[PDB]
Amino acid sequence: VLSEGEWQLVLHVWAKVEADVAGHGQDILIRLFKSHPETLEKHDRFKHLKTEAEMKASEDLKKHGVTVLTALGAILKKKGHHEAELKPLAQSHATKHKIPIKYLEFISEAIIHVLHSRHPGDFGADAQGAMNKALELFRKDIAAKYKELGYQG
Ligand code: HEM
Repeated sequence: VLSEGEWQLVLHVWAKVEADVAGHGQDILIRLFKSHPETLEKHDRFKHLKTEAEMKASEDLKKHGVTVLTALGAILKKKGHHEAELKPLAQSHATKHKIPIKYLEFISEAIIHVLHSRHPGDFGADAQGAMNKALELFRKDIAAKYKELGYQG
């Protein structure tokens, strides 16, 4: 459980993300694919993009980034009351895409990295700790939903 103050820090930095969702999404996906090349293999339409510039020029990848961050933002804004938002995400990611919790850790790292890179003045230690807790809660709850669906990833 996050404190009200922790949620406020999470949502404060998220408002900064929302000033350019597309750009944040590109940086996050690119960081993810570069830091953990195995994750790129899950995306048939992307794993052929060979360089960072190619990734940045891909409208498909940019649109996907906005899809991912929009879903995450919707979850974060519920401040933990996110069953209705999390369930469909668990369903597709457990049963169709097959994304282990370890990969969710990978993208969480990429999110923290990009948020710090772009907003250091609004993403100090306390804000990072709050965001870390929010993403930890997200991963914990989605892991339980994964198991309900029979997926042990
Ligand atoms: C913050 C964590 C994440 C959020 C909020 C998220 C959200 C989404 C959304 C909204 C979609 C489109 C609808 C759907 O299929 O559910 C999607 C599709 C997809 N995702 Fe995620 N995702 C996350 C983490 C990951 C990770 C780490 C990977 C592994 C590289 C991944 C692999 C995929 C794949 C392979 C598709 C299919 C779309 C297509 O076939 O073009 N996701 N995700």
